[PDB]
Amino acid sequence: PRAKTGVVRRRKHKKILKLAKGYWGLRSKSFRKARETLFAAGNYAYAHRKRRKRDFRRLWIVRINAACRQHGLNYSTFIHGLKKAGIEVDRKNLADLAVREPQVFAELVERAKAAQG
Amino acid sequence: MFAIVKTGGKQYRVEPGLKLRVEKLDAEPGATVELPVLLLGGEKTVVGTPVVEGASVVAEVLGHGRGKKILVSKFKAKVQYRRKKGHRQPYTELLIKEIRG
Amino acid sequence: KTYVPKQVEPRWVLIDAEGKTLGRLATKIATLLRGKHRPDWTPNVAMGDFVVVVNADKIRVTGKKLEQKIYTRYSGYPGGLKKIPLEKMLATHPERVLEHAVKGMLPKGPLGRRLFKRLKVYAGPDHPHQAQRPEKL
Amino acid sequence: AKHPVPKKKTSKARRDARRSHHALTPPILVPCPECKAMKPPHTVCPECGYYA
Amino acid sequence: MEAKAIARYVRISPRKVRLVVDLIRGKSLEEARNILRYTNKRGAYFVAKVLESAAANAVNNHDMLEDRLYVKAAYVDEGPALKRVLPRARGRADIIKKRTSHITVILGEKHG
RNA sequence: GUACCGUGAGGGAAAGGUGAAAAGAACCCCGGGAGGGGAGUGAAAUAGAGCCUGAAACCGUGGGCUUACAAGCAGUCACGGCCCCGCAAGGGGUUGUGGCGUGCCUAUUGAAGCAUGAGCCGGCGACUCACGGUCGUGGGCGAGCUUAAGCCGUUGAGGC
RNA sequence: UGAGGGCGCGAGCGAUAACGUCCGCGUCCGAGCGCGGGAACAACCGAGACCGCCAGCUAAGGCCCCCAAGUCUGGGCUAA
RNA sequence: GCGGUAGGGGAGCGUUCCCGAUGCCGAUGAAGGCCGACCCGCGAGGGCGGCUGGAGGUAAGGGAAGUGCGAAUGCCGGCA
Ligand SMILES: [Mg+2]
Ligand SMILES: [Mg+2]
Ligand SMILES: [Mg+2]
Ligand SMILES: [Mg+2]
Ligand SMILES: [Mg+2]
Ligand SMILES: [Mg+2]
Ligand SMILES: [Mg+2]
Ligand SMILES: [Mg+2]
Ligand SMILES: [Mg+2]
Ligand SMILES: [Mg+2]
Ligand SMILES: [Mg+2]
Ligand SMILES: [Mg+2]
Ligand SMILES: [Mg+2]
Ligand SMILES: [Mg+2]
Ligand SMILES: [Mg+2]
Ligand SMILES: [Mg+2]
Ligand SMILES: [Mg+2]
Ligand SMILES: [Mg+2]
Ligand SMILES: [Mg+2]
Ligand SMILES: [Mg+2]
Ligand SMILES: [Mg+2]
Ligand SMILES: [Mg+2]
Ligand SMILES: [Mg+2]
Ligand SMILES: [Mg+2]
Ligand SMILES: [Mg+2]
Ligand SMILES: [Mg+2]
Ligand SMILES: [Mg+2]
Ligand SMILES: [Mg+2]
Ligand SMILES: [Mg+2]
Ligand SMILES: [Mg+2]
Ligand SMILES: [Mg+2]
Ligand SMILES: [Mg+2]
Ligand SMILES: [Mg+2]
Ligand SMILES: [Mg+2]
Ligand SMILES: [Mg+2]
Ligand SMILES: [Mg+2]
Ligand SMILES: [Mg+2]
Ligand SMILES: [Mg+2]
Ligand SMILES: [Mg+2]
Ligand SMILES: [Mg+2]
Ligand SMILES: [Mg+2]
Ligand SMILES: [Mg+2]
Ligand SMILES: [Mg+2]
Ligand SMILES: [Mg+2]
Ligand SMILES: [Mg+2]
Ligand SMILES: [Mg+2]
Ligand SMILES: [Mg+2]
Ligand SMILES: [Mg+2]
Ligand SMILES: [Mg+2]
Ligand SMILES: [Mg+2]
Ligand SMILES: [Mg+2]
Ligand SMILES: [Mg+2]
Ligand SMILES: [Mg+2]
Ligand SMILES: [Mg+2]
Ligand SMILES: [Mg+2]
Ligand SMILES: [Mg+2]
Ligand SMILES: [Mg+2]
Ligand SMILES: [Mg+2]
Ligand SMILES: [Mg+2]
Ligand SMILES: [Mg+2]
Ligand SMILES: [Mg+2]
Ligand SMILES: [Mg+2]
Ligand SMILES: [Mg+2]
Ligand SMILES: [Mg+2]
Ligand SMILES: [Mg+2]
Ligand SMILES: [Mg+2]
Ligand SMILES: [Mg+2]
Ligand SMILES: [Mg+2]
Ligand SMILES: [Mg+2]
Ligand SMILES: [Mg+2]
Ligand SMILES: [Mg+2]
Ligand SMILES: [Mg+2]
Ligand SMILES: [Mg+2]
Ligand SMILES: [Mg+2]
Ligand SMILES: [Mg+2]
Ligand SMILES: [Mg+2]
Ligand SMILES: [Mg+2]
Ligand SMILES: [Mg+2]
Ligand SMILES: [Mg+2]
Ligand SMILES: [Mg+2]
Ligand SMILES: [Mg+2]
Ligand SMILES: [Mg+2]
Ligand SMILES: [Mg+2]
Ligand SMILES: [Mg+2]
Ligand SMILES: [Mg+2]
Ligand SMILES: [Mg+2]
Ligand SMILES: [Mg+2]
Ligand SMILES: [Mg+2]
Ligand SMILES: [Mg+2]
Ligand SMILES: [Mg+2]
Ligand SMILES: [Mg+2]
Ligand SMILES: [Mg+2]
Ligand SMILES: [Mg+2]
Ligand SMILES: [Mg+2]
Ligand SMILES: [Mg+2]
Ligand SMILES: [Mg+2]
Ligand SMILES: [Mg+2]
Ligand SMILES: [Mg+2]
Ligand SMILES: [Mg+2]
Ligand SMILES: [Mg+2]
Ligand SMILES: [Mg+2]
Ligand SMILES: [Mg+2]
Ligand SMILES: [Mg+2]
Repeated sequence: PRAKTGVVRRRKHKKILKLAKGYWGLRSKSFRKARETLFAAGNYAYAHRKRRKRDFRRLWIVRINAACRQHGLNYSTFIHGLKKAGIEVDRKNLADLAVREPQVFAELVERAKAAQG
Repeated sequence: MFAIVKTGGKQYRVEPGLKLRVEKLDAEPGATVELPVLLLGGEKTVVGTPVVEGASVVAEVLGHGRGKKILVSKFKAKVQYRRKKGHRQPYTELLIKEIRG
Repeated sequence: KTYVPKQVEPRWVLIDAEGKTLGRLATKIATLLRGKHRPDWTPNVAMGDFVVVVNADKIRVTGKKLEQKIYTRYSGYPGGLKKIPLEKMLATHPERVLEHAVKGMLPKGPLGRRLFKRLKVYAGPDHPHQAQRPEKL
Repeated sequence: AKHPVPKKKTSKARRDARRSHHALTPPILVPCPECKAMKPPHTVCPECGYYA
Repeated sequence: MEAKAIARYVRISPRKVRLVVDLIRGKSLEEARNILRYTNKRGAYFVAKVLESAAANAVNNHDMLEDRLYVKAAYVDEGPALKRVLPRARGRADIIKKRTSHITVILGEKHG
């Protein structure tokens, strides 16, 4: 019993090519270049899925430090006081209160200040 | 009134009555689940001792569901190593109601 | 979901340069060019302050720097590496040094050049009086 | 074959970018005084004639 | 309405005639007639011929008024090229490609 | 065993496909023809004659998005604008700015290597079978177990 | 599998040269060019990545701007 | 407990062919093709929906291999 390659090799190829669309040049038309670029893309995606955390942490931290420096202290003093006050509150992100409702942010500044020392 | 709940190992801000996507919570498909985890308030309620000792927030478990598929794809060149996984981090959509803290 | 700042409003500032040390002043200025001072910080949109500097020829600097610091600049031609001391730089257009010091501390991306455009320096003083002249120090 | 040789296959984008100026210009014409038909300037043409 | 006409299997390089086809794209019938009439190219012949035949088809088969039709669209594709053996130095033998092109012109009513 | 190659012995190919029926498109039209546009035949002409189905590279036409102070293995994550499917929320396409990022295989102590191999696409392509061993393994039998050639039978029927 | 390699340590050979050479103990690369620091830098510092999160705390290294975090506090030294 | 090359082990996917076939599916349209933002599986893959195409296809459960290609300055053809 013989079995040619048949549909198979095309189907598989087509599948990979389906992801390739959007890419520049042969890299999206040719199966081979498509495969390679898809590999690199997969790895980049996996890595940046961890990068996203660091990036957002940093952005938040900058904003927090800015609005905190509006009141008189720096981010280091802020977190020292806040963690010393007992408020394990606010996954740093939720200090977005710098933007909306900055009054709450100010009361938090005080509660950190007095409990700092 | 503004509110900070900490569930699924993560802290979300919450308005009185709004649809929210949270980590899967083992409960009825459509009953009520208070989140005793709650921080702050609309008219300011700084949570000195980590959790506010006298507040809460009520929500309805709207429904369970699966997240859209995310392909993970490890590949280390020169040594023909390739791995491909599909993934769908499940979740429950909470519907928030009363803010009786 | 983190706050996405909508269409911002510019904010002009007036900054002196008499007696100010080059480095530190330039650094705070750079910090002001980006929106890093404001809680609406967003690295991909650039919405800092219109920084304006006056009396640039009055900038202090420690040590024998005046005579010893050398500004290099190179044309494609062989031996084209030209270099001019800070003394002569102050002899001609002086603000060039503040501009150098600031640009060197900006993000290398295009928006960095944008922020660089949003920066005005003179040594008179006086300036495009315009509207806003909010002094800080 | 000998001495110089293209190290790489020219991308289609680059090719067409070269072809940018290849486009043709329409032939310049003016209506003749005799007939209604079109003529190229400073030249005489059939289905017509001339003066002097 | 629109009216098509296609001259296929024309023994000439497509890219060459395309320069001419692009010169009349979106023009009045009279306009195209004059332009092709005074074009210094070889493709001018075939393109203008299929153009005229196209106008004829338009009026005689799709009762449009000739007084106001135009080049609604026009293009040229590659026909099955002709490979021909060609001698060369030191015994090497390269093959030439006498290509060919399918020319297509379609017209339509002025406006409404 | 032709074309073609070789003085010669010899070498040695490609190339199958309309439709049930030719009913193979009269006549009109443009054209020197070629080729088309009607009309007509047919279930279908996207079955129009190297004609069933018509993939990929490759070449074009129209459209949506986008670019001419910008440094890039061409992707990725993020937010934003324009465009589009949808009551809703959402989703598809594109890419502006920002963060990050030294192709694939091979050979290697070691590669992003200025080491090797691939222009691109499609199809062919590489751990088998026979007998004899060896452990494991699913069963039949057990101090026993099993037949080989062959003969009888049948024509995918087994038995001696 | 039987070309191994770098680093630290103890010797031989060389010249108390070598990104040299040959052994001994350990280590890491190799097989971890996966992750943070050392500007970039297989094997030096930190640390063993099943997957997802716009949660938290630490490591080396750092906390003036590019670039996250003290132009922190207290006390001396250096003028190149 | 789960980095991983050589290597060993385990569990699966698809292609052709046979039993299941005097069967069942197929003009109310088989195989193949094109399209998808839908469904299921960790994955190879299976399924559904629209379009094309025009006569074949083969369950559940088993059986047998000319059985899976991206590279060999691979072979044939097509086209840059
Ligand atoms: Mg094969
Ligand atoms: Mg894209
Ligand atoms: Mg953090
Ligand atoms: Mg549970
Ligand atoms: Mg209920
Ligand atoms: Mg290798
Ligand atoms: Mg290997
Ligand atoms: Mg998102
Ligand atoms: Mg100084
Ligand atoms: Mg300059
Ligand atoms: Mg860049
Ligand atoms: Mg300027
Ligand atoms: Mg183009
Ligand atoms: Mg004349
Ligand atoms: Mg055009
Ligand atoms: Mg001619
Ligand atoms: Mg002959
Ligand atoms: Mg001979
Ligand atoms: Mg002969
Ligand atoms: Mg042959
Ligand atoms: Mg037939
Ligand atoms: Mg006809
Ligand atoms: Mg004749
Ligand atoms: Mg039909
Ligand atoms: Mg039909
Ligand atoms: Mg025939
Ligand atoms: Mg057929
Ligand atoms: Mg066909
Ligand atoms: Mg065709
Ligand atoms: Mg086609
Ligand atoms: Mg635009
Ligand atoms: Mg410039
Ligand atoms: Mg770069
Ligand atoms: Mg537009
Ligand atoms: Mg992009
Ligand atoms: Mg832009
Ligand atoms: Mg980018
Ligand atoms: Mg070797
Ligand atoms: Mg070299
Ligand atoms: Mg070589
Ligand atoms: Mg070699
Ligand atoms: Mg190779
Ligand atoms: Mg080569
Ligand atoms: Mg290759
Ligand atoms: Mg090939
Ligand atoms: Mg074997
Ligand atoms: Mg053995
Ligand atoms: Mg044995
Ligand atoms: Mg067994
Ligand atoms: Mg048994
Ligand atoms: Mg047994
Ligand atoms: Mg027994
Ligand atoms: Mg025998
Ligand atoms: Mg025997
Ligand atoms: Mg017999
Ligand atoms: Mg019988
Ligand atoms: Mg040996
Ligand atoms: Mg040895
Ligand atoms: Mg060696
Ligand atoms: Mg040895
Ligand atoms: Mg060793
Ligand atoms: Mg060692
Ligand atoms: Mg290590
Ligand atoms: Mg090795
Ligand atoms: Mg190891
Ligand atoms: Mg690194
Ligand atoms: Mg590094
Ligand atoms: Mg590192
Ligand atoms: Mg250092
Ligand atoms: Mg250094
Ligand atoms: Mg240490
Ligand atoms: Mg998982
Ligand atoms: Mg701790
Ligand atoms: Mg140190
Ligand atoms: Mg430390
Ligand atoms: Mg300091
Ligand atoms: Mg100090
Ligand atoms: Mg100090
Ligand atoms: Mg000090
Ligand atoms: Mg292990
Ligand atoms: Mg493992
Ligand atoms: Mg190996
Ligand atoms: Mg067969
Ligand atoms: Mg059979
Ligand atoms: Mg049968
Ligand atoms: Mg029918
Ligand atoms: Mg029927
Ligand atoms: Mg039906
Ligand atoms: Mg149908
Ligand atoms: Mg049909
Ligand atoms: Mg079949
Ligand atoms: Mg089948
Ligand atoms: Mg189908
Ligand atoms: Mg499964
Ligand atoms: Mg699928
Ligand atoms: Mg599928
Ligand atoms: Mg289908
Ligand atoms: Mg039949
Ligand atoms: Mg079967
Ligand atoms: Mg291969
Ligand atoms: Mg190949
Ligand atoms: Mg070839
Ligand atoms: Mg060629």
